[PDB]
Amino acid sequence: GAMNSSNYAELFNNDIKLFVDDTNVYRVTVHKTFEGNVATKAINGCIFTLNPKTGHLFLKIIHTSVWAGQKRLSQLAKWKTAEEVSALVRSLPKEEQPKQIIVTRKAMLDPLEVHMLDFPNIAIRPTELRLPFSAAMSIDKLSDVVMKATEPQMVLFNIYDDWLDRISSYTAFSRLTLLLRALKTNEESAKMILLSDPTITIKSYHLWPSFTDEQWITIESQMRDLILTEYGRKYNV
Amino acid sequence: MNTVPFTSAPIEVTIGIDQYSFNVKENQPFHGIKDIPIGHVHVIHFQHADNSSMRYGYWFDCRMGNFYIQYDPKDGLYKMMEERDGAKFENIVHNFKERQMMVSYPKIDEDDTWYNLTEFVQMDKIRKIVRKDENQFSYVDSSMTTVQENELSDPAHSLNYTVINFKSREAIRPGHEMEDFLDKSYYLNTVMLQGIFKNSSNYFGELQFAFLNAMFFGNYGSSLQWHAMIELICSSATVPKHMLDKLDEILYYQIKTLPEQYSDILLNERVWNICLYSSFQKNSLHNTEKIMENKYPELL
Ligand SMILES: O=C1CC[C@]2(c3ccccc3)NCCCN12
Ligand SMILES: O=C1CC[C@]2(c3ccccc3)NCCCN12
Repeated sequence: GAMNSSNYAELFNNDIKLFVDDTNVYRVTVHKTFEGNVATKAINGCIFTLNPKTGHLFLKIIHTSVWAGQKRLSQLAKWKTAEEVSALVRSLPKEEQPKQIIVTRKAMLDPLEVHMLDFPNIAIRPTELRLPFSAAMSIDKLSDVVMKATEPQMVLFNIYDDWLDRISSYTAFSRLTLLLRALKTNEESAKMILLSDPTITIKSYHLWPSFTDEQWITIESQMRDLILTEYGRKYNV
Repeated sequence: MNTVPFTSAPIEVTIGIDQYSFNVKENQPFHGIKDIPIGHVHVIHFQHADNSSMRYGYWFDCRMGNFYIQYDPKDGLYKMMEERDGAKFENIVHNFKERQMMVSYPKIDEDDTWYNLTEFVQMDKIRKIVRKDENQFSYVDSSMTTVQENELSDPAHSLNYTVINFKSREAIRPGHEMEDFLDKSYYLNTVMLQGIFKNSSNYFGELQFAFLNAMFFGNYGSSLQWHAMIELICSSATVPKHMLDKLDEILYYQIKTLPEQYSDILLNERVWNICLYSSFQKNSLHNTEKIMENKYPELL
């Protein structure tokens, strides 16, 4: 059924699974026209497809040309997501194909179910969690490759860097969600926390800085802090 | 006009004949139903007084044989049988009419209700849905499940309605996933009408038969089938004009006839609200929308 707190541990077992987030697929800026009406200008987007056990992020960049001449783009975006996820599954060897795909928004369930009718054994599941994957575009290297794309393109990233050398997939995905929740609540503050010390760098082939274990505990506490703060500033507590 | 005699009425029972019904008391001198209009299928149905559980009954067409009802005290129900001896049958019916031991099929002359509910229903198609080839009539009851229900368990006692499934490879052409799921015209017109049903009359016949089994026996799988066939038309952008006009008439008379106290269980809020207000055909069912809004405004 649905994925929730009670079955968070299933994410880190040995059954291959992928999260799919479509929030950033169809992105626009809203602006005024010369006549004073309002119009939208689409910008590049991405599908966020993530194996939570391994950290493998299949980032399919959605170039604005896919919207040209199309109507009802918010609805098309869900079907385009489903088409691209189906194509990715079909491109993988059978032993790498997921047993479950978990969608972060219930509106993806029917589009994905229909595109995957050929795979009756792959379970398509919703979740009760409010996961912060929309903030993926606040990771600078991810945003940069999306915005520079001039054509459709799949780009492969390990979203956990080398963390699995030192920590478990439950602690890694837990850290990723903490960093993304922070970035979603106050991007500037979160990025300040992550980068304030110039001596901790981001390796060319990584997304996040090269923190020691001890530094990660400090960082995590600071992110643990920010999210309560901005909660007080918003809610006045 | 044709007749279905009864051997006797040993148990108290409510007897239905099409949309009519009457109570018969234990061992009352009842010997059947006369003046049944020729040219239509009919259904004779039963609900025992002791056990209102299990409504059951028989679809039949008097042009296909001489039929009678006889209680079976072993199996505990009123059974339809065929009499092959024509002289024996005529003699029996004539004696029962002389002693006036039969009720008359009580059709009012203005009233086209039964025609309007069975316009496309043929006995030959009923017998393909209800498989029991050694009889010319067909038994249905409240509990029989459909072939699609058995896929989601005795195959011989099932209702073999045409399986409709909107999220199936049959419904969805490779590479037209969004198009075919949001506009079911391909599935309606090519798969179902051209491919399986051959014409709209057979489609409407199955739809009408599913409604009637839902209404008379409370058969849940039949209700599911009726709603699915409505939704498939309403969710298609391209439907022939004559089909829409006929669908409006069909549903009008079904809604008109449905028992008011059963609307809560026999009408699916989601399908009806989608069909009348959100679907491609939301503006094409004027008669049906008008009777639905005046009779069941709650459901909507
Ligand atoms: O970790 C790995 C393994 C290979 C991979 C990969 C493959 C698929 C999906 C994400 C990542 N390619 C380059 C990125 C890092 N790589
Ligand atoms: O900030 C915190 C406190 C709770 C949490 C956690 C655990 C599971 C899911 C999300 C967050 N514990 C370990 C990871 C860091 N965490």
